[PDB]
Amino acid sequence: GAMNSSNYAELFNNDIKLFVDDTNVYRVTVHKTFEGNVATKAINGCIFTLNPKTGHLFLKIIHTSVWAGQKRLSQLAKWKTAEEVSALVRSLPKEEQPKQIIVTRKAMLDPLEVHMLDFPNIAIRPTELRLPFSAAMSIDKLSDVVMKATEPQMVLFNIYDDWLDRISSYTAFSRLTLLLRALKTNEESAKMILLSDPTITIKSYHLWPSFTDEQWITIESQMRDLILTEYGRKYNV
Amino acid sequence: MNTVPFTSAPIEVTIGIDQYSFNVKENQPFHGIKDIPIGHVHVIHFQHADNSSMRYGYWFDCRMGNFYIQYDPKDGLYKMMEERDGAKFENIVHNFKERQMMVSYPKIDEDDTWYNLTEFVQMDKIRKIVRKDENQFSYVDSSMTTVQENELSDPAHSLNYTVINFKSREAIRPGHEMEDFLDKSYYLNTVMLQGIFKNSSNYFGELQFAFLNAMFFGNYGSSLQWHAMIELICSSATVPKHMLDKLDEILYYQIKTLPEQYSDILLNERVWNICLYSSFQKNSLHNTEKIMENKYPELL
Repeated sequence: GAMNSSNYAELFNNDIKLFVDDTNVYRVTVHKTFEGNVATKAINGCIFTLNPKTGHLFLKIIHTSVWAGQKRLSQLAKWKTAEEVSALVRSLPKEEQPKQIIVTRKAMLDPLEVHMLDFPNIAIRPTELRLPFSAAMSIDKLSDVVMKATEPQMVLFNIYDDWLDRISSYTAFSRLTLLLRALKTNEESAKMILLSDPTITIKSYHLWPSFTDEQWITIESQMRDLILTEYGRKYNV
Repeated sequence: MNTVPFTSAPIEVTIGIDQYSFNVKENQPFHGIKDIPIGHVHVIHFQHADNSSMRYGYWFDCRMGNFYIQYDPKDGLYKMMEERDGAKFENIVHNFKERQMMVSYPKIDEDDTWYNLTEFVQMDKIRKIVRKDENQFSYVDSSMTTVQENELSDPAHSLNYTVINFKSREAIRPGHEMEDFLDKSYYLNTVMLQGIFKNSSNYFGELQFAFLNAMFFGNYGSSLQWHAMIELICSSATVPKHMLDKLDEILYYQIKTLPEQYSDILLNERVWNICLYSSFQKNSLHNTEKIMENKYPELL
């Protein structure tokens, strides 16, 4: 069934499961042509596929060449996502294949269902949560590797850095979503909060700064404050 | 012209014969239906005064033998049976006609309705969908479930319609996922028409048979089946031109014949709106679309 606030803790059990987010797969800039008509130019995108329990991120980069000479690209984009996710799962050892794939957008159910026909025991599920994975291109290192790519490419990250060394998955996911929620609501403020202190650096093999436990607390509070301020501004409340 | 005699009518029952129907009273001297047109299948069906639930009946074809109806007070229903003694049977039918205790199949000569609805229905195919090979006629009722329904209990009493499933390996060639899901021509033309049904007539026949069982028995799985077969055609980019023209005729009479008060359970909104207005064949059902809009504009 659908994933929602009720059955949220299932994300962190020992059933392998992956989130799939397709919001950044087909990315364009919109511009004016010489004759004054509008045209799009695609830029590289990505599939955001994530084990919420372990933080393993499979960032399949979608090179603009994929789109060459194809029509109805937004629709294509959903099948290419399905195609790449299915190929991912087939690439994995059996004991690593997910028991569930949760799509962040319901338009992906049919394409993933069709492409997983060979895995009838992998449940494809929608979710009611409003997850912020579209802000994944607000993470500098993820955006850099997408935009530099010159060909289809898979890049693996752990999106929790070394956090699980010290905190549970539930906590790790809540931090992640809080950070991406913030990046999504006001990227400039969110990023200022993260980097204001030159003395807290990002390890070469990490996405986020090496905050101590106490500094994470301060950071999370600042992100929370950010999100609420922006809400009041959005709705004049 | 053929005859289906009834031994008696012990219980008050609504009797249908094709699209026609009569009220018969408890132990009314009713002894059958005469002047039934040869050349088509027919269905004789019942709804007891006391149980407006379970509509039931018998598909049959009089070329295949002498059939009659007899009430069973143990099993509580009007049963179709076959008389093997041709002389004994003409004798019953003659005596009852003499006594004038039979209703006449009330066909208007102008009317092609029943032909139109049964054009491709053949008794031999019905008996594969309703498997009971000891009888030449086929029983169906409101509650019988289909094979596809069963997979998602008693196989003897199932409707063995061809299973159509848009999200299945059968429907989708590995490597043509998007193509084949978005454009079911492959599934229709190769898998179903060339593979299983062999020709469009058999395809249309199951379709009309499914429609008829839904209309006459409110058999839900048959409704499901009808919509599935329509949707498969309408969601194929490439359909023989002769099939499209015939489909438009098929559906028109089916829509024409549906009871107005039943359009709410018998017509799947999604399928019809998709078929008429979104599908590849949105422009190929002119008559079906015209009759749907004028008679059921709400559903759309």
